[PDB]
Amino acid sequence: TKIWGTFKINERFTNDLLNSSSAIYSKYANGIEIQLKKAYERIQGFESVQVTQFRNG
Amino acid sequence: TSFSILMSPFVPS
Amino acid sequence: SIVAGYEVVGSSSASELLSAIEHVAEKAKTALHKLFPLEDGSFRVFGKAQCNDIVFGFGSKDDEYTLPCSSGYRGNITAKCESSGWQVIRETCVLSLLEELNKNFSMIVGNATEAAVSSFVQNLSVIIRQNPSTTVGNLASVVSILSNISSLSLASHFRVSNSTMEDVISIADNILNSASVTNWTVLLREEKYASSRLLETLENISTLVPPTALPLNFSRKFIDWKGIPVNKSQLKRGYSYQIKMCPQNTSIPIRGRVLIGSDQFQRSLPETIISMASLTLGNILPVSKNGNAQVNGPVISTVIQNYSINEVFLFFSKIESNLSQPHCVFWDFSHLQWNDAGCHLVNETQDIVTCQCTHL
Ligand SMILES: *[C@@H]1O[C@H](CO)[C@@H](O[C@@H]2O[C@H](CO)[C@@H](O[C@H]3O[C@H](CO[C@H]4O[C@H](CO)[C@@H](O)[C@H](O[C@H]5O[C@H](CO)[C@@H](O)[C@H](O)[C@@H]5O)[C@@H]4O)[C@@H](O)[C@H](O[C@H]4O[C@H](CO)[C@@H](O)[C@H](O)[C@@H]4O)[C@@H]3O)[C@H](O)[C@H]2NC(C)=O)[C@H](O)[C@H]1NC(C)=O
Ligand SMILES: *[C@@H]1O[C@H](CO)[C@@H](O)[C@H](O)[C@H]1NC(C)=O
Ligand SMILES: *[C@@H]1O[C@H](CO)[C@@H](O)[C@H](O)[C@H]1NC(C)=O
Ligand SMILES: *[C@@H]1O[C@H](CO)[C@@H](O)[C@H](O)[C@H]1NC(C)=O
Ligand SMILES: *[C@@H]1O[C@H](CO)[C@@H](O)[C@H](O)[C@H]1NC(C)=O
Ligand SMILES: *[C@@H]1O[C@H](CO)[C@@H](O)[C@H](O)[C@H]1NC(C)=O
Ligand SMILES: *[C@@H]1O[C@H](CO)[C@@H](O)[C@H](O)[C@H]1NC(C)=O
Ligand SMILES: *[C@@H]1O[C@H](CO)[C@@H](O)[C@H](O)[C@H]1NC(C)=O
Repeated sequence: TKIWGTFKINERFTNDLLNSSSAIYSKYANGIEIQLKKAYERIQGFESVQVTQFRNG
Repeated sequence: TSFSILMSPFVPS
Repeated sequence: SIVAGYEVVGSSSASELLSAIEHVAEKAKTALHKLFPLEDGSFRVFGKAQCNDIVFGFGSKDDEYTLPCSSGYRGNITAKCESSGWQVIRETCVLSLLEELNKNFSMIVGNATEAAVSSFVQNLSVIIRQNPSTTVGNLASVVSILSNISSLSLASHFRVSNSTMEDVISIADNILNSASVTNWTVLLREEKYASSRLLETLENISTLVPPTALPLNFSRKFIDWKGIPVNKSQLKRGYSYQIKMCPQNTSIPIRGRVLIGSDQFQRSLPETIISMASLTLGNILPVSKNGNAQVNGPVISTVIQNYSINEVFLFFSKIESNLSQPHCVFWDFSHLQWNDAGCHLVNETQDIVTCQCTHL
């Protein structure tokens, strides 16, 4: 079972967000996954949450 | 000019 | 600004896991707002990725993502999530060397020589031969550059040498690859005339090859090109032009023929009779969508300078089967559509369709 979610962060987009190996991608992915994990951990059946994409939208 | 043909599929009724 | 797309994997059902996330969505939103500034109303959770792709990503209906090009190419790729995946709407990815060559030309249009254009076309031929990826941005550029050369050589009465006409054909063969039709379809969504412009540029350039550089024959994989000089021989046999193209999806070769009787050469013979044919052109020359018709034959061209022909016979092989009602048409550059004014059907064999047009 996989559920999707998106949100907009009021900052400036950078092409390093399109590179998963970039430290800028790692800073945002870890920052988002940690807070979402702390919020979704008490949900029954929860397994993992992962940031998979970053866009200029 | 530049020539070719156009063909349509058979439609019953 | 920064759209963050993530996924939540769970062991419950799609409706139960969803409902559980929405009920703590404001507690996850308040945790993320303590690390990053979030836009109001941006937090949207959904359990169905209508479009999901490695190139772009996942998104909902009508979502549109614009991403940059890759290495060597300059521009952007735009796509909108529809019911059938990420449809690319605007792709402006142009090779740097192609764009760099396009930018040297802007300094040459002023003082241009016949030898300068020939070396430019040659530099163009090498760039496409070395990097054969016909991206939509390339297709739009090559069509543009070739048309700027054609219009420059026509407006200067330059002469296309026989090595230069070979380079144009090589360029044509590369961008007329059967693997370029999908990208050609994307280009026509924006520049609905680019395929017609390529055909008009090829035809205009062919008129500039002098009789001294003929006969000349360039039979490639996706385009054939034959040009001959005229002598008192045409008053006797007439003009004949045959092609045999073998695509991969048919074991039978797709044949085409132009027959001009010796009676049509009664007036003062012109100078050169240039003919050419291709199969990919049939798939990139747009047909009316309201009609269920389609190009089921090789696009055949024939150019004679300062000469009007009142009767030309054309023989077209049928590529696809189960199609009926053959319709002899020519490509109208003015109205940008197939047209049947002057062309009538003579006879249809189980294999080829015979046409007869009152104009060439
Ligand atoms: C019709 O258009 C499409 C795009 O709209 C054409 O696809 C383009 O093909 C280009 C060919 O050069 C390619 O250029 C770059 O390709 C290599 C790097 O790309 C990788 O990384 C990309 C991420 O930025 C990624 O998009 C790409 O492929 C992804 O997408 C496919 C499906 O499309 C997936 O199946 C893949 O798994 C992957 O996810 C690659 O992964 C790179 O090697 C190229 O090198 C150029 O520069 C070199 C010198 O630097 C030079 O030596 C060489 O000759 C090249 O010119 C180049 O940087 C585009 O990235 C690609 N477009 C997209 C969106 O991927 C398609 O080819 C065209 N149809 C044709 C030509 O028939
Ligand atoms: C991401 O950046 C690193 C920098 O060390 C680079 O090595 C890597 O190739 C980049 N990713 C891609 C897909 O090029
Ligand atoms: C378009 O490409 C340029 C580089 O060619 C890049 O700087 C820009 O961010 C891209 N635009 C988008 C919306 O990705
Ligand atoms: C001509 O074009 C090439 C690439 O095609 C590039 O070196 C530059 O744009 C030009 N070179 C010159 C004028 O030295
Ligand atoms: C390319 O540049 C000009 C024409 O664009 C030509 O005179 C020159 O010889 C070419 N050189 C190379 C290396 O392609
Ligand atoms: C070339 O001509 C076409 C129209 O004939 C135009 O679209 C284009 O801007 C011209 N110039 C260049 C540099 O492509
Ligand atoms: C070009 O070469 C062909 C041989 O393939 C020849 O028939 C033609 O006359 C040549 N044109 C000139 C004079 O450059
Ligand atoms: C078969 O290949 C030809 C290429 O010459 C193409 O025009 C045609 O659309 C193809 N037809 C099918 C059914 O694949």
